[PDB]
Amino acid sequence: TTYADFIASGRTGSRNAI
Amino acid sequence: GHMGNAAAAKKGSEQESVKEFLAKAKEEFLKKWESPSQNTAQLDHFDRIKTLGTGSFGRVMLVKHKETGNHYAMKILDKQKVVKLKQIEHTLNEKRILQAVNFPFLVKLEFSFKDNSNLYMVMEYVPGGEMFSHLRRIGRFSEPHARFYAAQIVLTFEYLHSLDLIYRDLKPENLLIDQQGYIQVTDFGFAKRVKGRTWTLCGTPEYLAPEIILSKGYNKAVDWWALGVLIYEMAAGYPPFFADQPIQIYEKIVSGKVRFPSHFSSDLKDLLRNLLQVDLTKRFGNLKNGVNDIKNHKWFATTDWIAIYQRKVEAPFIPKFKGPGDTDDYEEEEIRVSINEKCGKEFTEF
Ligand SMILES: *[C@@H]1OC[C@@H](O)[C@@H](O)[C@H]1O
Repeated sequence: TTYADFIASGRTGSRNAI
Repeated sequence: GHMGNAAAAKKGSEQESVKEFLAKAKEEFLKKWESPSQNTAQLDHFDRIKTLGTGSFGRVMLVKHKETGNHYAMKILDKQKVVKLKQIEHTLNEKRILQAVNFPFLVKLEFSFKDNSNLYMVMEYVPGGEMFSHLRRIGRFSEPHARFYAAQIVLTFEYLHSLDLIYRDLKPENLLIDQQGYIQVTDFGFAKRVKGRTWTLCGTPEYLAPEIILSKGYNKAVDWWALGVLIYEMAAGYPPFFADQPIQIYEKIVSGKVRFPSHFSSDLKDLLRNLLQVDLTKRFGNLKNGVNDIKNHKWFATTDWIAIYQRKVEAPFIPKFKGPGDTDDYEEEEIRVSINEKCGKEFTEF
């Protein structure tokens, strides 16, 4: 599912600017 | 037509009032922009309570004013580190913007000063922490809850853009929720006052507009794209474009395809397709009618823009109240002030 994909992405925590 | 005479006249009058407000706001901003405040407190006016974070050239400390007892979030920047990291212009610009703006949903710079070693920005302290943690905890916001926060961003961008300020770092991580449940925008480190196009590659991958990625020059419309991303993430619990690595995210952003949870309303999907629009000639916020295409969209039909501005709407969520002394944990380090002035010329304007 999309939600599972989001968890698997490793990008569920605070995101740094580039 | 869609509107009878009374509705049409009401909308006309509302839009003229926005114009008058923005004209006054610009005159106030420009006075402070052209003559910034400097040196409005000093370090020994404050007791240090707790280090709340650290960065490559600075940190944030919870402090208390010794006489009033008010708590603040004090950013301490090491001048030498700022120079070494080539962040002079950004540091000066962030403070100059903060001392010049005034809006109910923007974090306020209450004092600033410098000494031999450091620059200090003494900010309003919002103990309820940021939207990011609340969103990840709750999972997602219902559409009315998301709409209440979105409306505050729309008005904030209407204000900032009228001053030719592009914000360029919208994300839940930069949005605090105060004790009345209203938004406070923080971190103007990437904001820029420019009237036309600009080119810097800056922002956060999930929130970048396609024209930033594509190495086009770009304008204030990147903030309206980012609003689309924010609304989507608030309402879904995850953003519209994600992947393991930023390059894969960028592919999705430029592709022109977005998919929506089945629980999104038709009105929400329509608004988001018009904000997450790769074609700049079609993106809401970037057309002849400006911000009004957003404010007058069906998804905002229940929104009383003035009541939001006046903070009279009942918030959907009040963060748990703790006490400004209450407060992740960090190691405490001294505030060393050298007996010799460092980098004085570089920071004269601060
Ligand atoms: C992003 O940083 C990590 C965590 O503190 C989260 O709540 C965000 O502030």
